[PDB]
Amino acid sequence: RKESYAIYVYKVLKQVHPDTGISSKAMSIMNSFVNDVFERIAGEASRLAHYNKRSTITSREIQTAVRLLLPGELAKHAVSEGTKAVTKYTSA
Amino acid sequence: RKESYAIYVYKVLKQVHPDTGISSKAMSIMNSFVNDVFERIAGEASRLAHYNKRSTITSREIQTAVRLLLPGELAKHAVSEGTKAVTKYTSA
Amino acid sequence: NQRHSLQHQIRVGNFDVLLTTYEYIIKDKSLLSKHDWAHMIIDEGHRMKNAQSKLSFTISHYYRTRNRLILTGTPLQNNLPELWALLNFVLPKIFNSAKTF
Amino acid sequence: GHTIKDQFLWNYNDDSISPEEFASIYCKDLDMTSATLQTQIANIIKEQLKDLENIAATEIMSDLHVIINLTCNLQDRFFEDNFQWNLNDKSLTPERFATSIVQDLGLTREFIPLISQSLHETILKIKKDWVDGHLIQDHVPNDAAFGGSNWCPRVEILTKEEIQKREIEKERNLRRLKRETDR
Amino acid sequence: KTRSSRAGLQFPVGRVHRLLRKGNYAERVGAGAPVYLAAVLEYLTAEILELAGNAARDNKKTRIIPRHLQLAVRNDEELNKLLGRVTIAQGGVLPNIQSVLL
Amino acid sequence: KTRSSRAGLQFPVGRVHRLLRKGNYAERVGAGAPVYLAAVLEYLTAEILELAGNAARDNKKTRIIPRHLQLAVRNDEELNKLLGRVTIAQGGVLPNIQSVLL
Amino acid sequence: HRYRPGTVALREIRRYQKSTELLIRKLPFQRLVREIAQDFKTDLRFQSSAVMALQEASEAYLVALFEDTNLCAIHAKRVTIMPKDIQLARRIRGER
Amino acid sequence: RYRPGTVALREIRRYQKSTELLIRKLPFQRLVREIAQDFKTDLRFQSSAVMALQEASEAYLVALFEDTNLCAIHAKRVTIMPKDIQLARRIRGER
Amino acid sequence: VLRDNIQGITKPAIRRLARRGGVKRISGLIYEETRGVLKVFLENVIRDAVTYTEHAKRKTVTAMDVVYALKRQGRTLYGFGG
Amino acid sequence: AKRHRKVLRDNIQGITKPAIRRLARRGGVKRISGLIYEETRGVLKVFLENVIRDAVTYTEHAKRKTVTAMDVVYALKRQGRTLYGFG
DNA sequence: CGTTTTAACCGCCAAGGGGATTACTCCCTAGTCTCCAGGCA
DNA sequence: TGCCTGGAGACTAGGGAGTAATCCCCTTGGCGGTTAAAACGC
Repeated sequence: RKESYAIYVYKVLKQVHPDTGISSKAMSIMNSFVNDVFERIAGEASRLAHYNKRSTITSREIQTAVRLLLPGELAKHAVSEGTKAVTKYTSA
Repeated sequence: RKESYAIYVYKVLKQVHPDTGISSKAMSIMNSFVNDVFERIAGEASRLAHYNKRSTITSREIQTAVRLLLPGELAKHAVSEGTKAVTKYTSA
Repeated sequence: NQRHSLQHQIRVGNFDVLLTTYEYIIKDKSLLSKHDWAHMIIDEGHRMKNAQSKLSFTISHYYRTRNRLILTGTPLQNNLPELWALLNFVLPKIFNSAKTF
Repeated sequence: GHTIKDQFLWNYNDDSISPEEFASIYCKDLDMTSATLQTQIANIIKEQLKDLENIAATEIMSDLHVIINLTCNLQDRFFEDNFQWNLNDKSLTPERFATSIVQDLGLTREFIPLISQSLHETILKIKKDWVDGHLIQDHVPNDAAFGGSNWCPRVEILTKEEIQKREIEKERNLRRLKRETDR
Repeated sequence: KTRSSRAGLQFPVGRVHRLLRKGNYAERVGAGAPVYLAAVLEYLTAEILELAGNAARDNKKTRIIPRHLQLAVRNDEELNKLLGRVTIAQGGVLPNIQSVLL
Repeated sequence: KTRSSRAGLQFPVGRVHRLLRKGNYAERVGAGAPVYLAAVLEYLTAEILELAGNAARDNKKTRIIPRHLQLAVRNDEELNKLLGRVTIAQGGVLPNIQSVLL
Repeated sequence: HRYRPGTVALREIRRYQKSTELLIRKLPFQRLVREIAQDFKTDLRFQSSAVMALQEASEAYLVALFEDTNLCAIHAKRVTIMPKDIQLARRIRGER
Repeated sequence: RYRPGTVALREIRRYQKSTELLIRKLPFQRLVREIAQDFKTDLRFQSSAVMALQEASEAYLVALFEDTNLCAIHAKRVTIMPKDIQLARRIRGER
Repeated sequence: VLRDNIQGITKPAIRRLARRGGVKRISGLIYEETRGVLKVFLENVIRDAVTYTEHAKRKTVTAMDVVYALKRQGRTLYGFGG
Repeated sequence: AKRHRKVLRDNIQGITKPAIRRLARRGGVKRISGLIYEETRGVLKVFLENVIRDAVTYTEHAKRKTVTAMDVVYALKRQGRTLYGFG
């Protein structure tokens, strides 16, 4: 097997645009972008938890990470959505 | 207790010129430089061992990190010193 | 330009035999594939060897004939790695059974 | 060499002037009369109509409440404001609400045909998603128990310093907001 | 019962949590960090995909190509600031001729 | 008995080993890698202090000040290329006259 | 029928900025990559994806540097890039 | 009055020889506090933090002045203009 | 309450900075541009430092957080920590 | 010459003048001087030298002899320039 | 812009060499406990 | 100079790393043919 973010990006695209498709090259580019953002946020949260002498990566660490990396509006909406997701995860 | 490379930098300085002194500001500068270089080399070696799916940081990883980070002659001198050091550590 | 002029002059098929090369079979497939063929003869059959080659694939996709003649001065390579390819090119006998031989 | 920018409401339900006579007088007034300009005007205000003729405030018959957050700009002292507006109400027309706003504040007369029009456009947007998933959740800005430290959300101030970035910001917000409905 | 459905997302919460665990970023990982990270990732992906779809529809194309991704990331100033140091293969450069050269 | 004495270096290999362990850089760490890294750091600090002492002796000073360290870093092209992005307190880089702006 | 200089240049600029085709041939760039890698280690193999990524990165860096030197030349009230323009661009970028 | 250009050279030599601070403490501290009031109110600052901010500001401004000086030299100009700084920040990739 | 303190940075300060940088002649319009770029740089650095402090549950900005912010934007500052 | 063609064209000359011309046209340059070619060739040579050295070090650390695409991706990512569409 | 040249691109032929695999071994480092002297106040 | 905790030594083991066995696919080197691209000149 070989794991990838292809089907998830495809589902998001079909949920935002039901007509327009996506090619293999664009899918690989999107997967690389997702991996880059993931590793950026992970390293940010890791060094943030290290600066506070902590050892548990929690929602606050990822929130600070996205507030530091994503500039301006891209931050705000994101964290809002994030909070929303968190709240929904507390619902079930 | 707090840790610092002050005494070690002082000893290294005394092993080059015993008459030349050093100020507290320069000592803190050297300590911060040591910390920054150590963090750089450690992160480089960690990501190198991760690229090879390894879980053990060995002398080869640090050697590759030094050859990637230090430019030219510095890198050569560093790797030579490291080899001599590990040889002297394995001899005893 | 001379090839295009010749193709234009004979675009209606006012010819008896068309003699071309594999390079012209491939490059000019956009014009020659429109005509149907009944019998084809290919010389230097040793280059046709690969069944998945661009030459054989182009021959298959461009047109379909009933009689196929292969001429060559020496049999397939000693190790006969693509003998089944020549067999399928010649007759539909080993096409569906070559994998077990 | 000069560009023209303006807004106006048509009310196409009557027929006393055509999109050609309006341009015939709008360019004669500006004294930039040109056949290409009159045709350019009749080539833009007709598509707006045909695109918006399908949406009318009739047969709504639904007590709907929405937090209208609009922003106006007249290339000097632009402003933004958000309040509670109840659909399915015919007593208060946006023109009267605009006259009230221009009367209470120290605003020139030219702001009356600016806040009303931009408000109608919002109404059309509120009616656009009404043709589909437009369920009205209890969206409140403030209360006391059922359905106030300060009125920081409820602001009608005017600002000279341009925050000329809302166009992308609103589109950024709107695109995510639309996907929020589906879940 | 997958946690993505509980949280209401389309991204794999379990895969993100596993990548956070085996990535040696820390010794422990909470339960809200994976869902939060997946939310940020899916928001960014949805924004980029929406912009790419709009760009493709403007170019009357129904299949997104790297050119559309480049146009969408360079038109929006926010993503341009975010991915300014990142080059995209087969994306080219946006057409921009100087006034002194026209 | 300290392992640094066996290796022959003055830097504490035990401290570097502990930092690499509790630094969450990997799941396991070797035994020769801390000694190697300590030797690299010792050589780097030796070069820096040697150049700083040379600069101080050139300026007729009996102590090392941040100005001497800055001069030693900016003079050597190798360290300049290595330390190009880092800024150091007590700045100023190189006294130089431009031949075109006399 | 001849055109005055400058118009065909603008047409080519528009054509190249519109398209995304590669402006460097595959085999010469691959041979140059192999020659440059011979100096670091001999008898080294190369995947097609590796040389393709190298070509893409090189073209991206080159077009970025060309945009920068064009801006630098326009700052000098000129329409001709010069070696000193590229040198100034590389010195300001810090990758000298 | 000397010929314009010699006091400039003397100041160049003096400031490149010295290693002192060029920005006063209190104005920079007030500016930092004013800028920090926007992101969060009722904050406090340490002297070391303000000193580090001042050192970083001085280093960045000296680097930018070197870059704009080179840019002005390229345009056959001994004087610097705002367009030079704008070009420097555009080439650096931050404008 | 502090507001409109950018005037604290005065023309002699910018002149001294330019002399340190090697500038021989400075136009009168340079000061505004230097003040603006200084304001935006301080805005970015102080925003990052305030985020660091808020994450650290502290009420006092420290030099360590300033060093971390400079590393985030990308630069290392010796002599103050980190 | 009938004896031999005597062709010794260097490998660095593979990137020819029209290639650099197309690159400059894509970059937005109207008129190009005649000395730009050698300068950009040297710049490209230095950049390729750096990237190839980094990729060779990366692939040698893993004891492999084939320079893969991921090695070049990591080499580019190290220098602060991430490339997409290859891994 | 023209005219002359020629090397790049698609197509074929052959081979062998690392990059993949899986299976077995093995010893290095992660602990855990017990001293202790180099490092800190 | 005095004090102590991080560092060091001895014992245990298991899992990651080293080494052998296996094989095919990607690569390398070369040639044919065509022609759009590269070179030289005014």
